Amino acid sequence: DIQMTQSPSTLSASVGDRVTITCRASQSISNWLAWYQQKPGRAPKLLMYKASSLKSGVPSRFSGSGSGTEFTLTISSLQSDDFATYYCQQHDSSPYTFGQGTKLEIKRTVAAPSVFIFPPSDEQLKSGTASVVCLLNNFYPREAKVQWKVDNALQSGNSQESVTEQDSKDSTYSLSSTLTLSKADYEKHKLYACEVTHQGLSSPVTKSFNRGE
Amino acid sequence: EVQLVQSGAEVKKPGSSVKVSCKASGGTFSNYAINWVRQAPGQGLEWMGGIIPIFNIAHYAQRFQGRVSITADESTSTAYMELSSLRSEDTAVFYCASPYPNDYGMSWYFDLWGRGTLVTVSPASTKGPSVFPLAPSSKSTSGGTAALGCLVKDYFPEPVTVSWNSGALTSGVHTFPAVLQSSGLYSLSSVVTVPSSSLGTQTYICNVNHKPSNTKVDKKVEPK
Ligand SMILES: OC[C@H]1O[C@@](CO)(O[C@H]2O[C@H](CO)[C@@H](O)[C@H](O)[C@H]2O)[C@@H](O)[C@@H]1O
Ligand SMILES: OC[C@H]1O[C@@](CO)(O[C@H]2O[C@H](CO)[C@@H](O)[C@H](O)[C@H]2O)[C@@H](O)[C@@H]1O
Ligand SMILES: OC[C@H]1O[C@@](CO)(O[C@H]2O[C@H](CO)[C@@H](O)[C@H](O)[C@H]2O)[C@@H](O)[C@@H]1O
Ligand SMILES: OC[C@H]1O[C@@](CO)(O[C@H]2O[C@H](CO)[C@@H](O)[C@H](O)[C@H]2O)[C@@H](O)[C@@H]1O
Repeated sequence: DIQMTQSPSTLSASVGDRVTITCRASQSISNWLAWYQQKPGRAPKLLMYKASSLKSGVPSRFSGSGSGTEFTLTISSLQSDDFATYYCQQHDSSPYTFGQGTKLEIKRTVAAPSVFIFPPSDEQLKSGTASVVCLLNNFYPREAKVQWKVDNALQSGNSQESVTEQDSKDSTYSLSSTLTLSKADYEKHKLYACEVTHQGLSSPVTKSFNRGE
Repeated sequence: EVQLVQSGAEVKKPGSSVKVSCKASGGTFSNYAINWVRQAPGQGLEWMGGIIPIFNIAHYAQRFQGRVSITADESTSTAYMELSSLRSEDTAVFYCASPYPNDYGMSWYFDLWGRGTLVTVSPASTKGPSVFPLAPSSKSTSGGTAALGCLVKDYFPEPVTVSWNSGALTSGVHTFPAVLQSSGLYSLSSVVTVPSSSLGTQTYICNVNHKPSNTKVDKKVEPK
């Protein structure tokens, strides 16, 4: 099949900026490349086809270039409506393949996350399960690492995290990580902690509590 | 009047099959190339296959061959995508898309897109959530700011709404995207940061509504 490679995976910019996204094909596809824009929870929208043919209705600031194996999508003067994820797709032959997308976000200064840890409530313990929650609030960039530790021992496989979309007011992100343990395991250890690693922190920040205070 | 109309969202048990429809009653049906593009939560777009109506010429992606059948019905100007032997990994939004219908070449990029059909694969059935407090405390008080919240656990299916103090508190509130747990039940948390000086004088309540199960819960969150 034809493998499509998009870069960068994430692009940070500001209104007014001129930005460029690239897409490479593992083999020549002539001018048979299309570009789509997609916003959270919405269906993709066609912007460009045949490499440089602008879809009727799409703003002039969007322009495409390329042929063969190298293509680019350019936005001459980024507007707020342009922050979204973009995908390229070769329409040369089946199977039709897509690049893995480029998320165009709003750039702001690096902000360390404010970290908070929440022990499971006594009420939930009656259900036989315990949920320990770690909140990373209002940070930037989005990349962050949360590590759970029980009695100084690293956890693995028993946690899931969720992240909000970039805040429309402060351009930050927030993330919640939840460690799930049986009531038995929970009442077997004392120290519960979530260690957070982020660009804005010179060293990992650890928030914790001892079961039963 | 040229649009792709998709069937509504669905909830499916593992092992079952689902058949999503996409109606394109505008223009000539044979000039469409009804393709199906899947998008799993947090993943990119994935082509599944497509078909040219009337001519009934189909093309399939290797990964779905054997499990998917794409068809078209001229009488109703509707195309279908049937995915069988559903698994948890199959959970995703399925889009139908097609080049704009020419009127009498046909390139396979997608002018038109259906709004998408979400198919959720879970062994679970409808169920209201349990709401537990995420209480403020020492390790929950960064300087003069405190964080508190509600853990809306084990409900099905989506969606669930959350408000604070019946909508009187919206500032600093973050309600995270739900996560499908290993159990096939959803879970999500809603947090809010407030002045730590207000914990002894202000009441904090999260209002959770789960229409699917007609469940309503108001949980007052207080420091432990
Ligand atoms: O169908 C596999 C094929 O699809 C591509 C995109 O054209 O990747 C898609 O499918 C993967 C499997 O579900 C997802 O991980 C990915 O996000 C999605 O774009 C090709 O890379 C792959 O060969
Ligand atoms: O189009 C029929 C032709 O397609 C193949 C795969 O190349 O099977 C596909 O079509 C069937 C009929 O809709 C589906 O049952 C099957 O899952 C799908 O891959 C060939 O086997 C068949 O001759
Ligand atoms: O994709 C539907 C389309 O495929 C054809 C062959 O090109 O028939 C295949 O699909 C049917 C639907 O599942 C099967 O009954 C048949 O055995 C299989 O070859 C067309 O006839 C049909 O319109
Ligand atoms: O879009 C290029 C790609 O489309 C195919 C059909 O899948 O041919 C169509 O597009 C061409 C370019 O616009 C036309 O010349 C042709 O008539 C039309 O069917 C592929 O052959 C080609 O790689």
